[PDB]
Amino acid sequence: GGYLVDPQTSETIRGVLRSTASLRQIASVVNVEATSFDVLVDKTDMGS
Amino acid sequence: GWASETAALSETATPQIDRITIPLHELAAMPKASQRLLDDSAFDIETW
Repeated sequence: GGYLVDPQTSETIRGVLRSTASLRQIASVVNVEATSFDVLVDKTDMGS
Repeated sequence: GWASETAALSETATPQIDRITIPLHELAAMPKASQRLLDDSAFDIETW
């Protein structure tokens, strides 16, 4: 009399929601197809 | 034979046959390359 009443499962298995603030939103991403990426900066300025 | 004119030519030899088998082996090489290298290494490493 209990083999007749199987329960009902949810439609999708749900998970704990984790934050998605990544610092990728404010930083700059660059599409690079190579082993690495270099940047060229100026640690000093000119003279007048 | 150097057959004569009236000689009643008899049987002559026949070349015998030898069969030589060439087992046709195989020769295997298995180099391992990193997938990171094959994408970052502008020289075609596949064909190299």
